[PDB]
Amino acid sequence: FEIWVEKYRPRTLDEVVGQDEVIQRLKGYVERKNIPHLLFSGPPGTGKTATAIALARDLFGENWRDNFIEMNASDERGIDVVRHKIKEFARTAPIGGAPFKIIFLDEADALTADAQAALRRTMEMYSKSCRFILSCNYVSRIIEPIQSRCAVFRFKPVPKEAMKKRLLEICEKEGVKITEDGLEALIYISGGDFRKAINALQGAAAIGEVVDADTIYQITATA
Ligand SMILES: Nc1ncnc2c1ncn2[C@@H]1O[C@H](COP(=O)(O)OP(=O)(O)NP(=O)(O)O)[C@@H](O)[C@H]1O
Ligand SMILES: [Mg+2]
Repeated sequence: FEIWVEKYRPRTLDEVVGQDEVIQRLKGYVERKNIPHLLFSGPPGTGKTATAIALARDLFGENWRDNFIEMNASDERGIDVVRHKIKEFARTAPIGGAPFKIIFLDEADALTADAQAALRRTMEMYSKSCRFILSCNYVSRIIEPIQSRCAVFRFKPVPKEAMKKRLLEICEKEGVKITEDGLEALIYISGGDFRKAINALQGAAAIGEVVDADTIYQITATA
């Protein structure tokens, strides 16, 4: 049991695909060994979480998990639960001499404007010791006080070519034999989503044979 979604997750910023503008800017922050609070904006599955993790790794080295946490801001128990979690993580010093800790907050734009103000307090309460990376689908859905407190990064849909080239790399690494039409079927099914595509590729490969379009629809009927 191995999940290729994780085995083939970007380990460094250069390994994120289809977001070159954002990556160049982000790499300059690692060069300077510091980030401001960050707002990542774009369609689901474009790699916002992946680039946050790749940034943490570049910033902190192999012990990055010690100083990085992920949580969903739209927790069904309300903003005060999320805010409590943030307090707990924040109140110990960074581990291993890292300059700060990173909190990735997913789906921050599903917060009401009230919750967002609440969350903006907590964010300010910890600005020296922690850095926040907020994820959202639309900038316009994040309150102005948060927008101006952050460097903004707009993620774009990843092009078919970029997905194709990456899936091929993964096939090469795992010794998967896939036909041309199999690869086209896999891209079709992806819907632009790398997680869906890689999951399907792993299931198709587990069969043990040449992967074609029929194997793709078979995997996908059993989703
Ligand atoms: N832009 C990208 N470049 C390379 N791999 C990606 C990209 N986006 C997603 N992936 C892969 O898809 C899987 C999950 O991506 P990840 O960004 O962690 O979550 P996500 O929910 O798909 N993205 P997002 O909705 O933007 O937070 C991992 O295998 C990544 O390797
Ligand atoms: Mg997502």
